[PDB]
Amino acid sequence: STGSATTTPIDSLDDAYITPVQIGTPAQTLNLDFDTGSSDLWVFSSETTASEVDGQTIYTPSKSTTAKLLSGATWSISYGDGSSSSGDVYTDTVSVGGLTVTGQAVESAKKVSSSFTEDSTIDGLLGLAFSTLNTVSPTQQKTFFDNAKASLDSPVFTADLGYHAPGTYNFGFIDTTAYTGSITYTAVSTKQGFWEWTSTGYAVGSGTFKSTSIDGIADTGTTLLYLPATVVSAYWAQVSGAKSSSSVGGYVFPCSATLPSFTFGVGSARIVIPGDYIDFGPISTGSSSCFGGIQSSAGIGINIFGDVALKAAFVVFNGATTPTLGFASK
Repeated sequence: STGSATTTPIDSLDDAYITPVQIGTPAQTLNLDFDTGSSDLWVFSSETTASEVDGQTIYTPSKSTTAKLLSGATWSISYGDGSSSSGDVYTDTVSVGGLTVTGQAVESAKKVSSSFTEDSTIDGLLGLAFSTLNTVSPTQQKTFFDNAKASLDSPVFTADLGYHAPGTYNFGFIDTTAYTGSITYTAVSTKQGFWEWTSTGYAVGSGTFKSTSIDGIADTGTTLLYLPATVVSAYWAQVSGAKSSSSVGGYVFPCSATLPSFTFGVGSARIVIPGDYIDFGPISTGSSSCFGGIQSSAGIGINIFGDVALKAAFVVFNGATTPTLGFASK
């Protein structure tokens, strides 16, 4: 089997992407944030505290003839950005782009933190990291991809995120028309439960490539690109007027600037992030200070190849017995 679904930016900055997902019988379609940095599939629901729902579409398990309460199971997740959610668990039929999994754990939110309430466009998350990170207790549950894997034509999914445009998540096949050149594969460590790999270096604009190992994770659920302070300082030093602002929370730059590209290495291959992709717009409405899309990881503990980086590539998440990541230009 295969599946293919369009993913759409939630706003004009590509802050996140939503993909329609069919849950239950008859189908309830919710727009979920596909997240290669976590491993829970959770949804706003008829159980979510009413004051914490503000425009999201909810899953109502009582209206699904295939929903079953997973007795005794609870979940609670805290994400790297300080947001969180928790609740109980149903199993139900979940379909993405024509690919159907029966008995998928659907984690129903009883509580969500403010940033989720404030994002009316995101009805939940669909985790695509390794199932070892799933938070369901006392019996950890499998991700949608893990459940679908055996049925797929090939045990892979691909992320083709658009710049200010829709893109595609495919399951079970590699669309050879969706990228240019060849796909370069690189080793993955699953020891932390993430799609963790090592970039071979970077360049700023037309500058020379610096060969240096940069360990980080491919995280579709993170908006920006978070890299070591040395790398980030070298990037922003090429933008007149750019500075790190403690009050704003990162590097900012004059909105009148033209940003240089940023290149990252994948083995001997190179992925070029155009400068435009690094512009996240005014820090507040009407400001001439703009927020940068490349930021320091120094306070995180891990480097994060978020959407800024991933949207410049066609990315293969290869879930073979020894997982690997593939990157192609497009």
